Amino acid sequence: MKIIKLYFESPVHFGEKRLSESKITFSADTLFSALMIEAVGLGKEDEFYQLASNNLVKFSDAFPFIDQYYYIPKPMFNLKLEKEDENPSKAFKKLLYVPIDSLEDYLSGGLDAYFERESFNLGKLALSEKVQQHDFKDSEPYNVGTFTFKENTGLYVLIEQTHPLLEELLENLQYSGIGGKRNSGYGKFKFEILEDSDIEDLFSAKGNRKILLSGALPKDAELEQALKNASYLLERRGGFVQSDTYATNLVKKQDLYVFKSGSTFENSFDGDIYQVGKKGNHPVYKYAKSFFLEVSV
RNA sequence: ACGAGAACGCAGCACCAGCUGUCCAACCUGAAGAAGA
Repeated sequence: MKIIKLYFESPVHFGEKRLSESKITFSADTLFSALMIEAVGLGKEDEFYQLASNNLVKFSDAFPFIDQYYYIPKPMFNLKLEKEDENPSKAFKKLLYVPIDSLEDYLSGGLDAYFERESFNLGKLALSEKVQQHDFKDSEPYNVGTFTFKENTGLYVLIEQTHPLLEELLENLQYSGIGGKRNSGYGKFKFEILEDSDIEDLFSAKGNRKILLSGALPKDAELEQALKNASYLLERRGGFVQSDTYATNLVKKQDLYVFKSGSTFENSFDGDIYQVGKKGNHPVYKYAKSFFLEVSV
């Protein structure tokens, strides 16, 4: 709809649980936390939170794009029911991201499992080796897991019905970085809003299968109906609260288990902005709203 | 309210020690300060 294309000119560190590892993408709660921190910095966190909770701004999580090829995580479809020939989900196991336009080819088979993998070539991971220099003690080494994007490669976020506030926070987020060691030399990108009409065709279409495009958690009143002919994967979201005015000490937020952003559902749900920090001075939010791409299955 | 915050891959270390740019080889060979009539 309004694809936020991210062009990174520095290696990124998106940690899953450890500083020594990096993942190639970042989630929607990570982007929401970054934008909320920017809004706190410029003093309208409440306006941004109301925009996000009232669905004025709702965004997927970051996906790879490689030379105007927008990719989507391989959806967890209840297919492979073709029980005669081929290799459904056999060679479709090392394939992590499928092109968003080639999704109909993947649905009915014919997508080349091998060719879709060497075609998918975005940068490469690295380990940065560092120390804390101590003038008289022994210097303690530590290392940071990083990912470097390629020349015509980056990440993109699906935003529908963009907002002036979202564009203003995205401009400020350029000069603060995104990811782990952004105050060191790791969070650095340029962004475009780049309205697209090919992608709008996919998201204006209806279907019997809803591909979840962001880490989402249905509310308790709808989790039961969401779990009906669903093919999902449950992911833990947590970590330490990143703020200056919370608890006067480093404290981990509550662990939130959400549906991973490749899950497919037949019943649509709209998640929630969950408060995973309640004992501190300010609320801590975990964006778990549902972004859906509908297909025919 | 970004599995995140803070953290120099940093400190000491001579590209250095020994070793003739040396050995062999005639500036040499031949030539009337001399003759008209």
